Amino acid sequence: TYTLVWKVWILAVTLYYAIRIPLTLVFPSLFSPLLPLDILASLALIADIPLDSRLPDLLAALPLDLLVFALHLPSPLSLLSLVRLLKLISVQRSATRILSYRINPALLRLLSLVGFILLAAHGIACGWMSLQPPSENPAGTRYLSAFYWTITTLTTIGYGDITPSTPTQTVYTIVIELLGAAMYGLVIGNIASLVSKLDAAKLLHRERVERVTAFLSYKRISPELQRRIIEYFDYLWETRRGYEEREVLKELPHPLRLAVAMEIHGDVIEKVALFKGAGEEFIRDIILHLEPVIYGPGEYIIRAGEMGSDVYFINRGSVEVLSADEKTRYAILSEGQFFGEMALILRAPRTATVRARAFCDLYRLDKETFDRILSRYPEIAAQIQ
Amino acid sequence: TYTLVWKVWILAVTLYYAIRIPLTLVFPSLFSPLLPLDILASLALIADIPLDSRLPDLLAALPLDLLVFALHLPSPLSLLSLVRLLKLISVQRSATRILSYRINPALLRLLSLVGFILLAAHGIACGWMSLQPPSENPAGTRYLSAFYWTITTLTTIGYGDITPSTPTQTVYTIVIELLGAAMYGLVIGNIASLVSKLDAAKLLHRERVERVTAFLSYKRISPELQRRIIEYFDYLWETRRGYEEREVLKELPHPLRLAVAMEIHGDVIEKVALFKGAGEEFIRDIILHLEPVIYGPGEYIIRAGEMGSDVYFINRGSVEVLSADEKTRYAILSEGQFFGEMALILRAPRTATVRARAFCDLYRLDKETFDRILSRYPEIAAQIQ
Amino acid sequence: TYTLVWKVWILAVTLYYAIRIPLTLVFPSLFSPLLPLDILASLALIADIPLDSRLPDLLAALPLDLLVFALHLPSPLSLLSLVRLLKLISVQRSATRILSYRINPALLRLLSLVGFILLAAHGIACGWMSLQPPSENPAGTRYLSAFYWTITTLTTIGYGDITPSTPTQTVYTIVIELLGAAMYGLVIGNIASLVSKLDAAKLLHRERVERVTAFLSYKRISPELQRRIIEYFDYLWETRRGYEEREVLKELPHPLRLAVAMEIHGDVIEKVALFKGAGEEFIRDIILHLEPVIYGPGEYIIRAGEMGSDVYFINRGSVEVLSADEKTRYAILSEGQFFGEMALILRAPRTATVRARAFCDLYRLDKETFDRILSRYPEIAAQIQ
Amino acid sequence: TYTLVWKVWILAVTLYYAIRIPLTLVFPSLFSPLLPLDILASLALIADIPLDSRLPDLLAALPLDLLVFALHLPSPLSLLSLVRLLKLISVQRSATRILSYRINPALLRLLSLVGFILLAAHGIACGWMSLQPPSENPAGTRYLSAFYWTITTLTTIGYGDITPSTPTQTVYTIVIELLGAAMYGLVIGNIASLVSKLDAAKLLHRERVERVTAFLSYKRISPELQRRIIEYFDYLWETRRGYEEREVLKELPHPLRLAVAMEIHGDVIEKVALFKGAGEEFIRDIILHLEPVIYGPGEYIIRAGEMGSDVYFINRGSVEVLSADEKTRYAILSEGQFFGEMALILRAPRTATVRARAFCDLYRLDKETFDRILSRYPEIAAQIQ
Repeated sequence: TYTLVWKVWILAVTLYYAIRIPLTLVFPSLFSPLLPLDILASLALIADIPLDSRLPDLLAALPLDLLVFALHLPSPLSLLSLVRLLKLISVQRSATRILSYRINPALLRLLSLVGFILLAAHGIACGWMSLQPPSENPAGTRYLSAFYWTITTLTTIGYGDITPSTPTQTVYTIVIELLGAAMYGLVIGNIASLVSKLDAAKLLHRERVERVTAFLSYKRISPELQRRIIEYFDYLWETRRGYEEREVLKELPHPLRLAVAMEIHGDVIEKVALFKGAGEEFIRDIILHLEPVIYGPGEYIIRAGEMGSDVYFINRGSVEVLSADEKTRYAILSEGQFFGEMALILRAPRTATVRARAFCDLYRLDKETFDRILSRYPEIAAQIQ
Repeated sequence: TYTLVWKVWILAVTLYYAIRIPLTLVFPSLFSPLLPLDILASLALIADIPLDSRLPDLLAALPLDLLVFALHLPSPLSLLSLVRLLKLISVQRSATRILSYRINPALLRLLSLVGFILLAAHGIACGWMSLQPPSENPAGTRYLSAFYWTITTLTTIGYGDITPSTPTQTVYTIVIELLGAAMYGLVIGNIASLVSKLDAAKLLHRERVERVTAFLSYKRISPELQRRIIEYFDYLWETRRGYEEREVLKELPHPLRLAVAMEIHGDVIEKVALFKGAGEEFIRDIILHLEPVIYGPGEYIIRAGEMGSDVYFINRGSVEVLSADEKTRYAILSEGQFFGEMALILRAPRTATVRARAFCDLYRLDKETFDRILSRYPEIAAQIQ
Repeated sequence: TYTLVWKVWILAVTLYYAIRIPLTLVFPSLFSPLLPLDILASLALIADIPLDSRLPDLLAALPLDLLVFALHLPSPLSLLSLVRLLKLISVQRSATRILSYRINPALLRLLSLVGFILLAAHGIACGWMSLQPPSENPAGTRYLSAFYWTITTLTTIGYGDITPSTPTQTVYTIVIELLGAAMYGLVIGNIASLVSKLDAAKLLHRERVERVTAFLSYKRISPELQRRIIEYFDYLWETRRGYEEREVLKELPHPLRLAVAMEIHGDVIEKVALFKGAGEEFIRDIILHLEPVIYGPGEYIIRAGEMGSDVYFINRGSVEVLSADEKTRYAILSEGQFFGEMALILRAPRTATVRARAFCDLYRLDKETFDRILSRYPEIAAQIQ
Repeated sequence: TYTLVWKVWILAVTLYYAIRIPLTLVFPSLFSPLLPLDILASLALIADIPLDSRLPDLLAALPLDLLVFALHLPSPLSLLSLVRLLKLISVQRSATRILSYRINPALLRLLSLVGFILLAAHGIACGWMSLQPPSENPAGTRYLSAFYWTITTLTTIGYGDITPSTPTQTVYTIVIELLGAAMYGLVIGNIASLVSKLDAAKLLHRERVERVTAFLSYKRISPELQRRIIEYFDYLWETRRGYEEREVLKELPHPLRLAVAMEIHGDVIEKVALFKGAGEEFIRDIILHLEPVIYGPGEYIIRAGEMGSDVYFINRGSVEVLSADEKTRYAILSEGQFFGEMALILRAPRTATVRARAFCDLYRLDKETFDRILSRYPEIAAQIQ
């Protein structure tokens, strides 16, 4: 955190140079009661790289001012003292990586781009004020006029209240018209890309659901089941934000996928009265094999007397347990609990009727994987007997 | 439907405030013969949330006007009485969800965005009329001039007939030039996204078919078969709008996929003289196993004397039945009917020649799935004997 | 082809109305020596639909002019005689389908959109000329001025040389500023979509290859093999335009896929001295089982003395045949010919060394499919013995 | 490299014509002390095609000037001497292919498009200067004014300081307004496509990882494992730039995939004390079967006493070797080395505990492939005994 404070100090240093250097090139009446901050900030820029694509620090290192002021270089040649301002590309690419995951990275790119567009419109406005006719005017009313002019130019508005006069003004205006049109086109392109990728789980997710509403409106379905389907999609949004568990953690390797599934279902694979005291690898295998299913409120998951193969573990929702006639209530289950256990070791029919109560988010276990990783574990085969 | 009328009442209330508040900030000669609608609408905004991301109703609740009018707050400080207008973000996000599936959701987003762009251009025009030089002018000719100015600014047109005069006008014009350029760029980006996703089944579908026309034009094929292929693609558009049945209902879970297939093929799985009186689960299994195939008009589906494995159920088109010499016509089948039934229980060759008549949309049944879910059903094994 | 001439006649009729109706609404001095073409074109529009989403022909049918001219309807009410011009939407959707595959359909959409944008800018310019102050001016210099104005407006340029004067001009200018901004945004969105999907096999294909050049540049590979790989990608472009045979004809049904593969490899499955005299279905099965492989110039496909399983059929390139010591040349094969035939019936090792000569595009046959569809064909088992 | 110098000479020749021909059409006072470069450059254009979609060289070949100057052709008919400038399309499509892989091809398309947009804005400006009123003005102040005008037009800015005057100027301005709007829309579309495809491995890769951060932020995971996962994604970026080895070289054919894998893992498949002296084909088979796995720093790959099946070859990272009690350190392995060798020939349990040390990038070998291609190699079965 002392290099985070160092990055903050370096950003303040390069900001100071970005605000000062074009202001003392236009106004050479400055820089004289402000050289000490030039010395301190230059030492900061030359001492940052030991505490950290290479020529920005080297070009920022050399004293490109003080030469203008001791040798009185003319107007088109003094301007190379802005070479220190190439360092801002390096500080940009560093600040775009030092804090790239506390917040969204696209909002980071948009704020860095808006910063660069204002800070280059500043330099272009500074160039315009440099090649202006000399006249008495407050350097504020000449910042407001230069900035007003270069926004009239950058925003493709065009009042025409201030126009080029000399040919070398007309050439400077032509060239900054091309760069202004390029930069403003870049601004429109980056904003349309930043707002194109601004909603991802809710956009694609919505599209998916939508792809199913204009269809279920195509089949002319009754509105009760269609609203129930829509409330299903509302549930899976308002629980996992549209994302599928097995397609988020399919872009991971096997050890990392194992660690993520154990961390996600840690006190879940422990919710059970069944996997406690089991082996560590066994738990991983189980997780590497947990399958989620979702029952809406009131759905029949299991009817007592069916064939039945697989065991069910409740994770999030509730459920109720009914007898074979679905008249006598055995119990009512909730998250963390489990049913279908009398189907794995035995080819018996269902012993209780299982109606959903709310949306469930419940895990199921297939028979082949369970009896494969149960034959080799004796202690859970006794935990289940 | 009394909360749909409540949402309509709340939208009318927030619209009234959105039209009134900036009109009484600019013209303080109003609000005096119109306070009663302020009281009624404020009670509506403070009583809506009990009949329903939280600070909009709280900021809308407090009397931010009446303070301007009793204490005569100055021009840059009275303007905080527009804080009630942050409620419109909440009403926007509520009205974008209460009626999101009667119509397309993208047309909904486009209408909400156009509404927000006009209603913010209204506020910016109101700000311009606020910081204008005071002069005698009808408040209509000052709405037409303020709205004409702020559309000249928002539409990057730029006549230059009305320009800033004071420096604080030039700063206000600069800042609303940046916001106008941002909002107009946002308008172009959202319109290009709304018309990019405006045609989906006909765009992607067309592309797919196209990907096959520039290819079949690449192989230099005769036009008769290529037109027949194109009329095939015309048929599958003009029947199911390009969508594949099994990739629309593959984004559903198993119980929902079962319910949708039973609802789609309900009086289809009943069209048969074969699945009536069958089991409920059996029907589901059958559906969970129905496979669609499409024969164009005149195609040979079955020639009598072939080997033959699988049974065919007609769903939509017609077909004709010919004898083994394809000389003596047995019958002619239509939708709902079926052929190939003398191939599942027996390894006999075809008993009739089956020529298509129109485009068919016909269902077929593989042998392994059929004999697997037929061995365990005795009554359909007698229905088929 | 007499309905193609009818569509051409109808397009000429609706074009004539689209050029005439707004020209006689602005200039009522016309229409009097030109009623006969109105009668003929109206009969054409009312007789087209018998030789062919329904209300365009009905609204085009009724005499909405002649009422303006006999009853002298005022300026805001006469304008409903433009209702005939809604027919152009129907003619657009008909002409966008009658010739949708002689040329690309996207170039068709772009030309129809540019046509609609000019033809609506014509109507808006006509509206501007309608609500102009009456003054003496040639109707050409008033078309050039109205069209110049409405392009200055539609192209977000904004000279400001002609501006609204009356309030009802300012409202008309405001409303056509909103529509002009909407239409010009639509133009930018459709052009960016038309040029986004303009290159498909060469864009995606290039990307695929590229995804392999920045990688093979990542592994720091020697340039000879990388250039050979790139010339491989150049070959598969400059032969089949990037498209994979089995992913173009995987979006087809089985009978259509069989017909396309037989048509593609017709005198290919006949190139052989092996499938001639074979069964018709057998040929289809063979095709339904032909597998393409591509050997670059000089590659070793088979070395004599290897194990060898599968037979190879040359389709496009050349190859050479060497002895087991790769010293004595047996022969040299070309397209249409075949090797590896002494590996299917027998588990013998290679009998000749097969070096590629150019890029090959050669077909191979696996052993299980070949011996499965060879056991049931006796005549080819003798053709191969 | 003498045809690379020939392409450079031809580009210089066609550039000279592209700068000269519209300059001598506007100013006919030129061309007289500059005919020799016309003769030399015309000979270069007519002699290029022997040292190299056909009509550009033929249209460039004929003397379309000298006719203007000997017969004094009038203003709308002399202009066909610009027909030589169609050759630039051929030189464009040639220069877009002669150096398409030293640098990115998209940067090439962007530079060619910017070149074509400036070089056509030059011709349109030349047309404007052609149809101007004749007046005394330096041909520089008339290039700055014509170029300033045609950028005011091309950039949708619109000062309105110079406007059409005659009707044939208004028609020329209208037509170049349509082309300017089309070209500027094309510029915005190509820039948004060039910056849309500008980041591919880092964009898609980032998205993939992101698709896993907003999810692992969804499961509310502890930050230590999530940061470790993120540093995993940082490692696989900062090693292979996001690309998967087996999906880069899956778009290759089998001989090319074999050559690339042997070139990538050449002194890798030789790093081993195991595949040296093995067969050439065997090595290829091994490579055609090498599988990469990645262990983070500190992960347990193998615990001594586990079952164990497969052998591991270290490629990049480090690892350490521990005894069965994980108390006594056997050794510590690094890249190029290998473990798990006492699991292939034997069904013994692990003999040493293998903890990762850094991120590994290590290769593993499954048992079935290894014992399949080991049964048929006797010498490596002795190298491993």
